[PDB]
Amino acid sequence: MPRYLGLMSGTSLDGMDIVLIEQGDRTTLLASHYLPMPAGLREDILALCVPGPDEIARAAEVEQRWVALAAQGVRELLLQQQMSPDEVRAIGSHGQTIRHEPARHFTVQIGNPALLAELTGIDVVADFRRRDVAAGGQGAPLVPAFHQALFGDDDTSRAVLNIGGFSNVSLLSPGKPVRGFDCGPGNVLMDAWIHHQRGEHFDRDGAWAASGQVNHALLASLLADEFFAARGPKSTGRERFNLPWLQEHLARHPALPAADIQATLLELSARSISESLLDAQPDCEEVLVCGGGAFNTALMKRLAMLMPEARVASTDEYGIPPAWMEGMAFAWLAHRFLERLPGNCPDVTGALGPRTLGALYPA
Amino acid sequence: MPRYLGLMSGTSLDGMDIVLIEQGDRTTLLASHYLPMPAGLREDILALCVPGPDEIARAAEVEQRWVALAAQGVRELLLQQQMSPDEVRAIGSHGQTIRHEPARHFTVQIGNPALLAELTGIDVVADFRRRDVAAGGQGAPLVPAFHQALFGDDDTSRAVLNIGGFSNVSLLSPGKPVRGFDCGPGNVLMDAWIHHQRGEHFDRDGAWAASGQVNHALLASLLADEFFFNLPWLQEHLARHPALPAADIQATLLELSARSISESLLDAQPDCEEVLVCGGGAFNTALMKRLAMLMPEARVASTDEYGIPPAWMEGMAFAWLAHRFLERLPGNCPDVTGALGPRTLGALYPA
Ligand SMILES: [Cl-]
Ligand SMILES: [Cl-]
Repeated sequence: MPRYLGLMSGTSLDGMDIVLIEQGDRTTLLASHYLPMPAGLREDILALCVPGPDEIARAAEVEQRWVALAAQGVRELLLQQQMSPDEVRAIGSHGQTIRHEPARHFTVQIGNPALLAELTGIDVVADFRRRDVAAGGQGAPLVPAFHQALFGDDDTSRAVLNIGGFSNVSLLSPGKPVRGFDCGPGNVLMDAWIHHQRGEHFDRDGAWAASGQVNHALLASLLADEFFAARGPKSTGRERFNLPWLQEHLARHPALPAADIQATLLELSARSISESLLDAQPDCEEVLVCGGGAFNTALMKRLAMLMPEARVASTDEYGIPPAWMEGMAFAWLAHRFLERLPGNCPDVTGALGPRTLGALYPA
Repeated sequence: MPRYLGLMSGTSLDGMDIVLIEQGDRTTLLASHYLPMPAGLREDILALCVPGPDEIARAAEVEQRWVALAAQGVRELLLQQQMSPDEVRAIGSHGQTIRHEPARHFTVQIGNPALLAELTGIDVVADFRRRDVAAGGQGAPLVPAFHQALFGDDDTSRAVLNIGGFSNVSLLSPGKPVRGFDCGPGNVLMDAWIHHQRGEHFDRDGAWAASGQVNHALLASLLADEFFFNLPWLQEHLARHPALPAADIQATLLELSARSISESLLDAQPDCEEVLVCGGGAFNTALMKRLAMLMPEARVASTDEYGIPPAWMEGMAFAWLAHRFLERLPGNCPDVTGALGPRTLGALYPA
């Protein structure tokens, strides 16, 4: 049964996930491996996420460093697992998104797959989003088909919910097509605030949020954002959720304590998920939570509250650690590419139809 | 007998070349197609070849336009030839280079291969240079292996010379492995000068050059470069000596290219019976005169004489490179590129 590596750096950017799966009758996780990303690499990536000078050269240099790190992680994992590269059929590389502009019909992942193949000695499948975009799609999210393969059940209406930077839900309804969409903010505003305020990369354990007090007025002005009304195919904020967007809202209201702002941001995520989810699937029996936000104890409470009809739990309860779900999916996408099975869900992305996603860079 | 399309921007960025080959026991050219490149697109590509603002967004939009054009040409060619896309195994896409810095270990060719796959319904193999550069190579030139496969001969010592911007040669000597290097400027300076002077893209048939007179003081100053190439570099050399007629500089520029070719080529392959010229410089009658004289003991002619039109050489090589990818055969000559060893070049974007 073939083995794959999945390689990603998400939108949180503290490091690189590497997973090893076996794709037999089902997808089995064999091993996991996390590397820290140097702070400099994280900032240089974030410096490419907004328009700037000399981007071609800058991106090429950044991408060399990102690939070097990935290959390093792959080497460490294989050695530690007593495995040779020849035991791995392919790497599925998510790359690093520096610009996602589906409305301008483009998405940009860097991560020089050719150099990744050179360094690793393993075939690499990368560049998964662009075929979806070329076919009129949003290029995202790409995890629903994997989610469906993992948790596709006729006996239960399930929502698979990834809380990364942004929140995306896969709606698995018995006797129906797979639906899904980015619900909006996950950790990203909470990351942005504690970063601006104190220089921390994220709010660990949602602790600083926990200390604060939700501001019902500010929350109402955030949830007032028209974005939430937008339905159907949607990816990574139809209103780019950022700190300039937040600060604009803050000034209008009275001066609030930072901790309260953090508590409000937490409630915003909880609320926007609940309502974007139940609106599309009121029948939801189970919410399977993955991504970093699955660790946020407070956030996980509020989801359970706001969705009383559904059982809300980490994917750990269904035998898949939440930290590794996205990487496992990119390993799976490498499999789908090699088998010429469709990677996208056209009803999720809004593409014209099913497509083979990715490109093969052979070792 | 698989069939492949080869795609690339043409000479002087005035259009796109598309070729259809059959890869049997040898490479056969079935058909050729040329599409003009809009002036906007040409200038927008050139505006990305130097560092500037908002490149990632600008490059995304330019490559959408470039891929739309390529696909338009593919469609035109296939209908005109009464062929289905299902008859073509793959497109080999050269893409469009906007930045080539092997010194900094990168090379950047745009051309959204997935969009091309989407629009043509044909598998695309692209991004040929990056694996060679990943392996410590220069990522160029990639045609030596093709030239060997095409015009390899046991009896004749050949030089296959491509005169694009720069003049790269493939030295085909019986019994020996293929060699290659850049002989200095091809059309790059001659295009740059008439562009600066008159806003023309190129000097057609080297007519303007042929109206002028060579300047020794300049020619010698130019040939004194330790390489033995751009507009500022030329104007620096111009400013030393006194005012000179534009046609004479253009004449001088033409001779610089001829001499650097003649001298470098004969230096590396003294026993050169035949020089097979291809690319845009092949149609520079004036330059082809001088080359014949400055290499008197060799037969100097375009690849037309040996069965393949000089215009389509490069496109045919990229179709060939799609073949090498799918067969998992090496596409580089690591002795020419400086790569660590043989590598399969490119990446497959399936329809
Ligand atoms: Cl995704
Ligand atoms: Cl080349």
